[PDB]
Amino acid sequence: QLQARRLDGIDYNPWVEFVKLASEHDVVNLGQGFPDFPPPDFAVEAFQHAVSGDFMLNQYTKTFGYPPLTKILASFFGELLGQEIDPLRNVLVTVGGYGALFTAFQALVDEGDEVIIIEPFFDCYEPMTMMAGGRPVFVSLKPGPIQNGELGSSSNWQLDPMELAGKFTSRTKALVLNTPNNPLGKVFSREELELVASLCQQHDVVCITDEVYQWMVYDGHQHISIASLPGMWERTLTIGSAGKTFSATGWKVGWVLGPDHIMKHLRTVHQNSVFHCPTQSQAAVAESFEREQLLFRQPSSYFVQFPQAMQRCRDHMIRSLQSVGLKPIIPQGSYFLITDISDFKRKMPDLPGAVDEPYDRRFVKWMIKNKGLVAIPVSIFYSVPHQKHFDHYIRFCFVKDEATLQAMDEKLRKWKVEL
Amino acid sequence: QLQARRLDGIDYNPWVEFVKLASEHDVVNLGQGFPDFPPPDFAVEAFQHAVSGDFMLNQYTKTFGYPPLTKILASFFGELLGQEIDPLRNVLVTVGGYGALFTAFQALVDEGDEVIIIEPFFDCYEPMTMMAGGRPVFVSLKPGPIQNGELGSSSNWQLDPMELAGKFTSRTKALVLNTPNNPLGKVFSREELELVASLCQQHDVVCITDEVYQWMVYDGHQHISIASLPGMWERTLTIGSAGKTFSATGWKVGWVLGPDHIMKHLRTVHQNSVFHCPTQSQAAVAESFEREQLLFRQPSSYFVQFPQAMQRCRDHMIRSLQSVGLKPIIPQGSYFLITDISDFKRKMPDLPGAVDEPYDRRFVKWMIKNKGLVAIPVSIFYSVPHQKHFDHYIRFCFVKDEATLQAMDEKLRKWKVEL
Ligand code: NA
Ligand code: NA
Repeated sequence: QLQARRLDGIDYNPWVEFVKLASEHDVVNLGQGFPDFPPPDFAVEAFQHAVSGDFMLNQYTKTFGYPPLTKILASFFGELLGQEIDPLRNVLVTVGGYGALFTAFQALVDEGDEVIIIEPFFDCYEPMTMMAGGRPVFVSLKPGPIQNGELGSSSNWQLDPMELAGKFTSRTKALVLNTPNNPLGKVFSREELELVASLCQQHDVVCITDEVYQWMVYDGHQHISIASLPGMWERTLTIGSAGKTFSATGWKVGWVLGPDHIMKHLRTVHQNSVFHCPTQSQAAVAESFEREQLLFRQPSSYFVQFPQAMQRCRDHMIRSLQSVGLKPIIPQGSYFLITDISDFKRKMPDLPGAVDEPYDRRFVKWMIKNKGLVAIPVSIFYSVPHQKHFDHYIRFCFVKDEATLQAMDEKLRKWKVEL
Repeated sequence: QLQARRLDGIDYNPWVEFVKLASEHDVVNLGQGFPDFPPPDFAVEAFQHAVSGDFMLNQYTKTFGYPPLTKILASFFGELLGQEIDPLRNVLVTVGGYGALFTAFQALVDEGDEVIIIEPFFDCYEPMTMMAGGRPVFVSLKPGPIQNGELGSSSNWQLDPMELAGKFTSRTKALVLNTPNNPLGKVFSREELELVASLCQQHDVVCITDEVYQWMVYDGHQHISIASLPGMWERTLTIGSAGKTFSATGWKVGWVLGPDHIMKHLRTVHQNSVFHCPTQSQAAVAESFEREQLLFRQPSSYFVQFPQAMQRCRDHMIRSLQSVGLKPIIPQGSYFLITDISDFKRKMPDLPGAVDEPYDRRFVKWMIKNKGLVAIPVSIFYSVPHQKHFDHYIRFCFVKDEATLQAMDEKLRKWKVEL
């Protein structure tokens, strides 16, 4: 056998199919989880400055991060977390949030360790756990009671304390928390975070917290970082993404924040994998954060203006999608919302697909080809045994240009005529 | 323990210490393996174009590579290798040559596998083998016996056919070939590559070939790619680095080329680690290769001009270092040359240092503090059992500005005439 056993069961990449199909039809692409408009001017200018400035920025920088970037991350997130952060010992710059996650799993997860993952989960958590020899253990958010004709809210998908507690064992190494959650758009409450924190402390478990959508919060909901809770800094790794912060997903710069006794192991993985991150994008991200720190909580800041603008896009999409009978679940954060397609499953059950194929995957293919709209089937964010049960949601991304939302409405109006 | 056992024995990073000591003294830094002058204008301009062009270049590109980049890599290297290369199946863009190496080890090396490593080796090959559960197996190039009438050549460092053959077993998974070699600067001959090819075919072993210094060849010596030899494409992974190609080490873009039946496993690692490489640097690299393809073999091409310029730098450094009794080994390629310090070990045997600290490490510290010149001790490129024997070489980098070479000569003047 040529390949390593660590690759068992993790070769299938659903994203390649999704991207391929969308490219082959006339569509409004609401499946792409990135903006189709420019990043803010200050961010693009920052990168332009980095590639036209000091010529030595074309050469290697320091292994654990470009010092101006680790300095501003430590200062800014130190303030946000109520934590003294040492840029040398508590910050690691990585190749995006993906690279940060990978670094954490490869540092901490070992053969036989259990890792608690919360469904619906960003799909890589499962195969990253597996490649590190871990055993994924799933806890499932419970969709709230659908009442009195109103739309569901992500806030009401519950993390049951008894279910969660039952998942912790002596083999648990880590719990992966993603808030705001992709795909659901749930913003975890202080009470929910206190529940997770209490169990992590009880069982001596590390919390890997993926906070890439930190700034994308709506309706007055506040992002709370679990590392800011009492006793949690010493057992938490906090992950962010410049791409999701500054609407520049192609920059692929991320970071991990955490205490030295954990971070030293991530540094070991880093120096034995990529060694350096690119210099100039790090300089761009540092300049961008400096801009936002100076304007923090002011009306002209991107972190104030941008979520307000995207909240309007969310509301537009929520209203529009109902015109064809899709039932949105209102998100409190992230780039995304999901819609229940149960009415379609009930009335239109017989879509072509493979024998075991979840309805949502079949429905998305039908929607792309026939209605000209792309979404992502939510079953990809579930463990395989649960996919047959959570097969009736699809994920839309509303972080789109005005023109794209208008184009969406053109497709929806056509669909409504033939309902 | 908290951390995964895959990290055992790979946490010590010599480079962090090297940077530290140099930063504390007034030095000419010939330890840094990167240019201290700008990349060529066309390369810097290409990056400027990528960050000021199509705004959608700020967002994600395709998982396995920015298509214009994979297209030109497949075209350009397909012609050099005498191989039809499909961009989608045979090319993977990675986070530098480092990331490419890491991806290869994680795809192919498993618990118990052996990996043959040729000393002196780029230092990461050993811990990357270890982190993947492999057992490193070392074969040493044997230094040419030198007559002090004329300087040794890296070409005289021999790969003994019997010694190499004896390293192969049923457990050998891969052999790592680095040519041109860092730190020695050896450019492997056709005969040497035919020896490696014969054994890899006989034993059904994969050759991981690190060709980052491909363009840095001197004195009429030709880079030969082992994947071009009969029957080798089907068992070789060929690695390159944009940083080493365009003198832009901080760009951190690299690639692997190989047959689909091996590459599919590298894609599995990639999609479960970083998922995307940054978009804009990939675009810059593609444009830079387009420029060099158009000017292939022409006087104005970087691949013609740059190695000629650096050969002059090499010759300057070879002459200069002899003034103080260092004995250079003339390299045929790479950024580097090594000097034998055996005369210093003879005359000055008792340098301060830790227990069992190899002489070369002690000598470099002495030279930094007293003479203001940085080199890298070559013992870091040897397995621990062999460091006792190979303790009398240090590595210099001659890919430096003319002002830096002038500053080197000032230090050498002081060394000779002062104190
Ligand atoms: Na425990
Ligand atoms: Na064999």
